[PDB]
Order: sequence, then structure tokens, then C-alpha cells
Amino acid sequence: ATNVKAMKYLIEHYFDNFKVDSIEIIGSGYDSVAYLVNNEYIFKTKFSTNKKKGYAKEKAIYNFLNTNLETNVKIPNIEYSYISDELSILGYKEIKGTFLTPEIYSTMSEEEQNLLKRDIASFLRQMHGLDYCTIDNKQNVLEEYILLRETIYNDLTDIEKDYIESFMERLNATTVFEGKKCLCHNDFSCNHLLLDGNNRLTGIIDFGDSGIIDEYCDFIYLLEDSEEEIGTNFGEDILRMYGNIDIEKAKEYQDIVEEYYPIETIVYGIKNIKQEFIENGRKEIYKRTYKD
Ligand SMILES: CN[C@@H]1[C@@H](O)[C@@H](O[C@@H]2[C@@H](O)[C@H](O[C@H]3O[C@H]([C@@H](C)NC)CC[C@H]3N)[C@@H](N)C[C@H]2N)OC[C@]1(C)O
Ligand SMILES: Nc1nc2c(ncn2[C@@H]2O[C@H](COP(=O)(O)OP(=O)(O)O)[C@@H](O)[C@H]2O)c(=O)[nH]1
Ligand SMILES: [Cl-]
Ligand SMILES: [Mg+2]
Repeated sequence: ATNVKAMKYLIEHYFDNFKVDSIEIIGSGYDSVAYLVNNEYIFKTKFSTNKKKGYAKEKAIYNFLNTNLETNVKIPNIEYSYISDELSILGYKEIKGTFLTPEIYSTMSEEEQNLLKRDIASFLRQMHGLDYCTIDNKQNVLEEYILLRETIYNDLTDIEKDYIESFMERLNATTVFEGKKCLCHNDFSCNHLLLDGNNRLTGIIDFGDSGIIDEYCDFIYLLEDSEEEIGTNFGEDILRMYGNIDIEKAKEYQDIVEEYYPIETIVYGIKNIKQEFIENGRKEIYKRTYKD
């Protein structure tokens, strides 16, 4: 009840004639909280964070996409924004629908599933085809590795160090970063995909990590085999509908990103001074090392 009151205050303070009649927490990330306001608006908010210029880019991307996409699929359209080092708020009309989940997918008929895959391939084809906020993942990883070496690397165990070095060797030998670059959503998982009443794709949210990056990026979660995502076959079928893309390299890219995840988690802990993340990522290295 306290969070909500503070945020109600801040919204009314920064957005003058805006009156909050109702407000509830509708979701969060580790660094942010989203509120549903007057059963009509989403307000995404974040306080003093690592990515100081963060909601600025996300806003620029919504504006660029709302200008240049021709699609029936809805994405946030920013009506309110306040951006500062200490606090950032984006407001838009709530995109209505039901988030895609494995459970829901499994109730869909084969035809419904096909239409959804087609809708997704279609959206991605259009977004990736836009004449275009660069992101270089290889370079980012190298910089993160340098940060590790400068901070906690020497205190890690041999098993941990070997996991990291083995990954860096793979990163150095892969060719998966040498392909097409385009504007990608870059966090394209089923918890960001909204379905209408006929199980068709009706909206997509959270372009907060979006940028000009490897084309393979937008298939990483579609290809993921986990309890949260639909499955590898879902991503394969979409890749086939999308067309003109090397499927084996897309899978290599996903597999490399998945291998990086524990390390990414450690790095997040270091940068944000959150020991819990350092510990979790290290423990995940052991779990993966002993999986057979
Ligand atoms: C763009 N940043 C993404 C971040 O948003 C976050 O992405 C999540 C990603 O973390 C999540 O998958 C991770 O976590 C899954 C599980 C532990 N989630 C609770 C298992 C697979 C593992 N890759 C996906 N199912 C959904 C996806 N939106 O994690 C990876 C990342 C590179 O940091
Ligand atoms: N239905 C719906 N839920 C939304 C919308 N925007 C945000 N959410 C919810 O609140 C979260 C918003 O956080 P998000 O945009 O993904 O920013 P993040 O912190 O970068 O992950 C989502 O996971 C959804 O649960 C929207 O327009 N429609
Ligand atoms: Cl630790
Ligand atoms: Mg999100």
C-alpha cells in the first residue's frame, strides 16, 4: 500500500492534470515496477539504476516504431514520460489481452498455433526489415569479462573459472555474430506477447532492451526449452516461416547466450552490488557443470 501511494503521488506531481483514481501493481522486474492506473494506463517506473539513459532509449524506440511499423499488432505508445538519473517513468495505454504461456498454447488447435506462429514471424520480419541504438553483444561480453577480471575473478573457484574461460573460448571461436544486424526487440519471450480472444497475437510489450543487434537475437527465447517458454519446435517453425535465416546458427546463438546466463547473473550482481546474484550465478555454474 505504501509503494502505490508514493507512485500515485509522483504521477500526479509530474503529470499535472493527471488524476489517479485507481492504481495497482501489475508487474515488476528486478529493477523496476509497473502499475495499472485507472484500469486504463500502464506506468513503468524505475529509480536510480545502472542504465541511467535507459527509459530514454526505450521511449525513442517506441516513438520510432509507432512512426514506422505498419502492423495490426499493438505496442506501447508513450503518452507520459519523465526521465532523470534518479527516476524514470513511462506511461502508455495498457495493451489488452492475455499473455502467451505454454499452458495456453497447448489448448490451442493446430490451426490456431499456426496462425500465431505466422503472426510472430510476420511481426519480426517487418521489424527486422526496417531501415534503422546499436548493441554489440560480443564486445559487451568482453567488457563484462574485463570487469570480472578487475573484481572477483581471482576469488572464484577453479570450476567457476573454467566455466567462464571455456565460454570465452567458445565466444572467440564462434561466427554467429558476423551476420545480419537489424532492429530487434531483444527480449522476445512469451511473457511479452499478448493474445486476443481468438488466440491471435494482438500486442507486444517491453522493448526496453531493444536495439540494432544480430538478427538471431529475436529467436533466442522462441528456441528455448524451459517451463516458461513454449519449446524448441515452436521457435524452429517460426524460423521456417520467417525465412532466409540459418536455423543452425540461430540455435548456436541461443545455446551460447544460454551458456552465458550464469555469468551475466554474476556480472549483474557485481554492477548492482547485489551479492545474492553473484551467489546464484556461481551456484548455477556448478549445477550446469554436473548435469550429465
Ligand atoms: C535481454 N535481457 C535478458 C533478460 O530480460 C532475461 O530474459 C528472460 C530470461 O532470463 C528467461 O530465461 C532465463 O531464465 C529462465 C528461468 C530461470 N526464468 C525464471 C531459464 C532460461 C534462462 N535463459 C526467459 N525465459 C525470459 C526472458 N525474457 O534474461 C536473459 C537476459 C539476457 O538477461
Ligand atoms: N497486459 C499488459 N501488461 C503489461 C503491459 N505493460 C506492462 N505489463 C505487465 O507488467 C510488466 C511490464 O514490465 P515490462 O514492460 O516487461 O518492463 P521490464 O521491466 O523491462 O520487464 C509485464 O511483464 C506485464 O506483466 C501492457 O501494456 N499490457
Ligand atoms: Cl558469492
Ligand atoms: Mg519485461
